[PDB]
Amino acid sequence: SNAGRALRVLVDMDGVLADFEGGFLRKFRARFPDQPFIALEDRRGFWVSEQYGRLRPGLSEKAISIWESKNFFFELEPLPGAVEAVKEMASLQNTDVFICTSPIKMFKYCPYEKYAWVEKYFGPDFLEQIVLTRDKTVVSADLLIDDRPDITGAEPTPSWEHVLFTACHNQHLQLQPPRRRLHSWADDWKAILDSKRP
Amino acid sequence: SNAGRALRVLVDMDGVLADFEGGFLRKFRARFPDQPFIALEDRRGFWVSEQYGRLRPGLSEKAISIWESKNFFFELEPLPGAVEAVKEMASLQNTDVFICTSPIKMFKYCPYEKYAWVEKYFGPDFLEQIVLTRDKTVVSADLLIDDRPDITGAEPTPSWEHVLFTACHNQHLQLQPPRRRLHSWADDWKAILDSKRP
Ligand SMILES: O=c1[nH]c(=O)n([C@H]2C[C@H]3O[C@](c4ccccc4)(P(=O)(O)O)OC[C@H]3O2)cc1CSCP(=O)(O)O
Ligand SMILES: O=c1[nH]c(=O)n([C@H]2C[C@H]3O[C@](c4ccccc4)(P(=O)(O)O)OC[C@H]3O2)cc1CSCP(=O)(O)O
Ligand SMILES: [Mg+2]
Ligand SMILES: [Mg+2]
Repeated sequence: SNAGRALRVLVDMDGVLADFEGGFLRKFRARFPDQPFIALEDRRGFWVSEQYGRLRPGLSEKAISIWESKNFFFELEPLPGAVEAVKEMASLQNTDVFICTSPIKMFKYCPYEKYAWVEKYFGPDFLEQIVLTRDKTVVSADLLIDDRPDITGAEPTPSWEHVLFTACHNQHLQLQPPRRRLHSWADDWKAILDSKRP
Repeated sequence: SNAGRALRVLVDMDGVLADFEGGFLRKFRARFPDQPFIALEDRRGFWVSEQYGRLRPGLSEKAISIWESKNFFFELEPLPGAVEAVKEMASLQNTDVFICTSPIKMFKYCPYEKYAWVEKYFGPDFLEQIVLTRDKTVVSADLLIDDRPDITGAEPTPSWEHVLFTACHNQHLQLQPPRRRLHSWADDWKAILDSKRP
């Protein structure tokens, strides 16, 4: 809830609120049943298409066709606990929450579907909290909760502390102290927020 | 062009790059030919529907229906000089340009059409520069060029200097020193940028 200055938290959409990896695998197997695939536990590296490309020639292009398809983003399921956690977080005194998400380059469906997904799970009033950007470094905040290990852009010294949200692709990564993780929404996100408050 | 830290400039879309006011009036007159309208020179106040609502009962709702319609955003014409200026600006050494735009609440068409409009006038590579947000105060930069007089949000002390881009609705407004204007894209935008450089 708005403040003074409230603590400001940026929450990533794909891989944090919306299950991109699981949605991808389900749709990939359904469309391409005779192709090999990567079980979620075996995912390595941020870029799904790069791992698929090494598995068999042509699979990178087939992987791409999944996320470029209509309804891919809209039909993603929420991660367990994500809706409940972010609704609670937004309701806290002196706490402003933004959903900070990078859309894919193919813009026909993705931006629209991300607004529609937020309306669906968080309601109309949460639409005011959406920031779409390919550069999260130019968005100022106290915290950024995001599954991508390397978050870079035009601002060499972002104001936020990046808290790494665990995903299968990043789960084995050793981080440089004092970088830290949110292991899932069942993990103690309120302690992380409280650590940044005056 | 990217840097160190480049000077960072946020450029508004509606009323700065895209002619929202002219597009609105043209489509309003075409759809509602028997209703009274507001000539552009006579526009007062940021909110078009508020002025229309005072003109005749029911006109606020008719005005709204124009911007909620398919192709409203996509078919906006660029302001004179806007495309040329922003292409030149983005090409300058040590200068990063973002298009920082607030979409309307009705999300069916507007976000998509804004990406499509940028692709059309600036090309595919400029899509990486789009930031969609209802709160521009949480976007950090040196400058924000925007026709709205009152730009507020979660951050009480934005990093940018807001340069007021002239529109008929704001042209008579006296600003509190040291606030300043860009009167049109024919005006000396490079001098304003240079004033913020080290
Ligand atoms: O975790 C991911 N895993 C993944 O495999 N992809 C695919 C889709 C498509 O996205 C991009 C992408 C790159 C940067 C930002 C967003 C998407 P594309 O738009 O095609 O360039 O990258 C190649 C592809 O890779 C994309 C993501 C990023 S989701 C956005 P955020 O959570 O970082 O906000
Ligand atoms: O200059 C304007 N003149 C104008 O009459 N309108 C209408 C459309 C619709 O937009 C909103 C609007 C409010 C804030 C931000 C963006 C749009 P709505 O989405 O319906 O709440 O406000 C009421 C309506 O008023 C909207 C604008 C803002 S364009 C966005 P930016 O240039 O500030 O980024
Ligand atoms: Mg992510
Ligand atoms: Mg504007």
